[PDB]
Amino acid sequence: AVVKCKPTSPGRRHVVKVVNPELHKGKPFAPLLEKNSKSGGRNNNGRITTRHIGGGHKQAYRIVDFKRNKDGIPAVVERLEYDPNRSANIALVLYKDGERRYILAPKGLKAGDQIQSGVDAAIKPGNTLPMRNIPVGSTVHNVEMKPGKGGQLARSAGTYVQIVARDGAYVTLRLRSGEMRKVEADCRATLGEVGNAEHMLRVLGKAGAARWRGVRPTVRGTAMNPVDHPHGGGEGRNFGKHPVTPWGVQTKGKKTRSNKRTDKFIVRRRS
Amino acid sequence: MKRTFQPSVLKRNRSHGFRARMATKNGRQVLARRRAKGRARLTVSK
RNA sequence: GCUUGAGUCUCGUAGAGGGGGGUAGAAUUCCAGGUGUAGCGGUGAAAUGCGUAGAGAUCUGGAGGAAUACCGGUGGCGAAGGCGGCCCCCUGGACGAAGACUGACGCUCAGGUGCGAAAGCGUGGGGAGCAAACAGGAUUAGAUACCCUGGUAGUCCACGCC
RNA sequence: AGGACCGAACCGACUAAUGUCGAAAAAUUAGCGGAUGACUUGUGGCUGGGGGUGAAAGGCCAAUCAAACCGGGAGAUAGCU
RNA sequence: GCUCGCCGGAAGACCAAGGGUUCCUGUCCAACGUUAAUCGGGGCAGGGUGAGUCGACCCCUAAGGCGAGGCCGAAAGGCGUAGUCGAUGGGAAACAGGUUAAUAUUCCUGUACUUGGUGUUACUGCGAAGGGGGGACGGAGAAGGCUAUGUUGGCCGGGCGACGGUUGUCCCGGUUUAAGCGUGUAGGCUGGUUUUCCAGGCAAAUCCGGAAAAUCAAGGCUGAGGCGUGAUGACGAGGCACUACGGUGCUGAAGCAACAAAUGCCCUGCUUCCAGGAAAAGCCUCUAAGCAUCAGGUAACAUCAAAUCGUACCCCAAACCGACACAGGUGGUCAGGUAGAGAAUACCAAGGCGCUUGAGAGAACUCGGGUGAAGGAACUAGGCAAAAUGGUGCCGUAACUUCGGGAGAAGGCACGCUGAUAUGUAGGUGAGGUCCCUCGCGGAUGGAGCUGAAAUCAGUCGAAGAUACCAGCUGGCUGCAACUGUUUAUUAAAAACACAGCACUGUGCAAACACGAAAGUGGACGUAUACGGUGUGACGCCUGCCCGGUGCCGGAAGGUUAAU
RNA sequence: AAUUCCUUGUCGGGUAAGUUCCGACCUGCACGAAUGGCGUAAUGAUGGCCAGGCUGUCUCCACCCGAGACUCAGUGAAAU
RNA sequence: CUUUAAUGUUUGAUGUUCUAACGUUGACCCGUAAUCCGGGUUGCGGACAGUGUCUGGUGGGUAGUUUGACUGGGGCGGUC
RNA sequence: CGCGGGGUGGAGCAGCCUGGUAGCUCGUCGGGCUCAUAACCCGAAGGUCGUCGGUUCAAAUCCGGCCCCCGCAACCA
Repeated sequence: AVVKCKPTSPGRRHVVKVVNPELHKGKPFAPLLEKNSKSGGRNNNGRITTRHIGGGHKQAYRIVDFKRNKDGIPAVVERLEYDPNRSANIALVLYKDGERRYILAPKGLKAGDQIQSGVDAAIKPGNTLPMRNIPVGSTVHNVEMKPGKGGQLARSAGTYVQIVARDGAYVTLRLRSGEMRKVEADCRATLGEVGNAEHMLRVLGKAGAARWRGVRPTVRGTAMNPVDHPHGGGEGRNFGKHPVTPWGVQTKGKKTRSNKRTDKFIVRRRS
Repeated sequence: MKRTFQPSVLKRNRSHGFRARMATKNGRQVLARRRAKGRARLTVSK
């Protein structure tokens, strides 16, 4: 749930937390953990490729089951644990035979709800099944792009794709950006919509809030010198140029849709 | 103030060491010049 | 004490009363393709606009949001504002029937509390149609009006406020 | 609980005096700012010259930066002294 | 040597780093020391660094590096898999005392511990580059139980004291003791045990995990400190004995209690919140391919081995970094008494020092400061500098506001000492006695001793009771910026930048973008509630009109249109 | 006005006296709605102004305490 | 010569389908305990994609340079 | 000081460029419509083209002096 803090300290007067009481208050299942040493926005050659990335709090990487290859085996969700790497709540379920795994928790998922994957599951949120079994009009998430890839679509907080039609082999998914995508019916998809939908209201309130998250300050081009950015220069706030990126490419409305092989899958672009 | 040189022999041998030189091609050119010029103190050592 | 005030219980009645969760058909707009061809829309008249890049007309399919034709009536319900396509669940009020029970428990009611169309406001979605403001075209002595083509907010949904 | 308050160590460097061939190739003294945070610091690695890095001053990259140092073109050229 | 003066959370005592004999002794004085110098971190010669338990080496990982093949690139070379390196991290084991001119947890005395080889005896199935457990982990906050340590008292020893008093409530010094072993507490964590079964753990599994039951209620893991023991031992103040007169030899009483109490230990705890907090090995355990009169493993005992390297000295500085014996800079640990909230500060203990030019003079003038009649910013660019306010408890506190603040607003009152309430109260700790017991480090009860605020009343001293150091100037109006923060290291700290928020826009993931000739990576082991770029910069009320120029987006019928 | 050249614009307050400051008038040389506009509690080693307090800043400097300066002995530079 | 119908023939421009080039930063197995990579199965796309050569376009992201003289100092104006 | 543009019936603006011919709207006058005004409909008049001079077949126009108005510039220490 969403709650607003009391304006005691300057920088607390705008802080809004997304408090959730059902989050497990302990350490996760160790055998599904491995370090996630930060990159700092640096490549193999050490150069800084993506800027604004550095610092932040040290977090351990959890292992999430996106593929769901364990078929015909019931599972019982034990606790909705928190994950630092994503914006969605994860659920540590336990299979009927005795194996524990993490999966992205949907919206309507309480402690103890029975879920199972496979090609013959019942229509219930959390269940995974290939799209040629899902009813037309239903809504799913964690959609597997290529058969066996694992899952690429709708994986963040409150994210969900809508199955529109089934063109025989290909099934038409109206994506989250309002874009019509084509994908094969062989791919699996998990029913329901991803939980923790209050992420949109979680305002950071203060400057340091972005720092421990990993975000680094962004310096505008209007402040820099002409030698450091295409913009900048002048004796007192003089933009006067057509807005561009640090490398000359004109931003603010320039399409970079260049893959060309995936044009056969886009039915309607994001309008 | 802190004059620009606060030594630590480990980092010294990691940057100007014999093997730190011999490991690369450019380093091999250096010692070629150092031996040709006949300098006794080729690298930093003890 | 009593009972003709009031209230409660037993059996039923009619209903857009309210809240929550689903579904259906018509139409409009847009998109896609085919058929096919020079005007379409609009008005007192005309024009801006759309259209030979192939519209409108027409057939099939699909995506959508919103309102519920005929039934419908100075008909019905609730204290009022107000509320109607249908289905399920929860739930309120009023009235009739033949009796019993408690025995004036009552009527109103400053301050106070609650509910309270539309518009408007904050946060998050949605956005067909309609449509503040706005622009253009006319009318006009002038038209920042009435008329016409578009058209943002809003109108719709959830949680609060006024 | 707090980028909370007063205030040492620690870090920083606003005012003035002294200093300016200084004790010191930016320090001292008397007062200052932050001090549970975007804090500070040790050890060890990574990013390099039209490149690096930058809470962006054209600042910093070994007392040198609107383009570092070393060596080679090279005894560059100089209508100038 | 006797006084004086200074630091004393340092100017003290120890390490890492970094230097490299600067350490110690004898001797010498030209050169070095900003002066002299029989002195010295200077010259010469000699001596000194002793480890199974400290640290490195070694076993094992992080960032990251090198990299068989391999991919890729004119060549050089780049990246990277198996691996192998790489601590500032994790992993076995020692403490007290004595001794030297200089070294000692290293040598000696005493008492212990750990990892393995070999062999003997008694038993038993062992065995992986494979699995599981463990190792294994965040910030902050408060509490409880202790210790280091300190004070007092008792006791022991010495003194009874060069100007008045001091056999007494007097004075001074001392009152030290570990590792290990046993006991296994305060406290913390967790329901144990047995039988059956199973698509789980790349194969297997008796171990882990899960799913059904039975029986009983506790068992177990972990744990500072205390008490014994170590220890009729060492040490120990002061005497007794020889002086090369530096010190050595010998001897040696008391050695307990109470209270106060840490940021140290239990605590690598518990609670709470969020930004959700290494890896692998050693260790334990289960088995595979196999090997089974074996080999190995467990326990006990005997014996052997524990190698190589550093170890001196300095280490907030005359030895490191600054050309210097340079007012600067340098990470970690221990850190006492009184006053005090305190590691501030003042004066001292331990210990270490007076800074390597001095002696007179007491002019101008310069710097570091004190005081200053009357006036009180008239100074001046300007209250810059100085001055002044300054602590604690309580009283009292505006405009305005985002209802948190503003605020410690402003402005006031009492502050010493003595006695009394009380031969030191409320409170804290807490022995002896009494009782019980699932008998130990127990619980109730009990209250001596120890210890000690603060409030009130009364009396008294000075001009002044926060008397020193220490320790806010306050308020009114208003511009800019929200606020903390960052920046021109070495003239600019700000109104500049950052900032959460908001918007636009690009990107459907082999994503955009970016480094890169390429491969490959970052983005992200994330995926539209996400990521990149641009702009403005909390919040409140809002954010108007224009598509001519330019850029950008969409659609292509026509004209023009390169190569071919 | 961080913007107004002209200009010390005009009026009012503040002062014995106000080219700066505060509140208005609009004659906006040449403000203006994300190169954001207008306000805004709190904050600021920030800009300007005012009052109180307190003082050697000053009217007008006087005395005194120390480190140099001066003299003697030793060592012994520098820019030019 | 023009309008033109059928056949043969010649190539160009599109549409649809297929699998063998190729892609495969999809799944599985082996080399091999290895998420690089190679080979082999299978699925999905598909003569696209991508690369090379020639070529038109955009292009201060980037590089090498130009940016006159006279002038009662230069600039501006004027002139040559 | 200099450079560019402009001065057209009563007013605001075309036309000049590349010379012979002056147009648009409002306003004005007269009539009509209405009871009267406006608006509206019909008809018509009105321009030394700032001033002077030169050049030309011909000057609103080309060139030059002058007056007025508008804009820029009037800068570097």
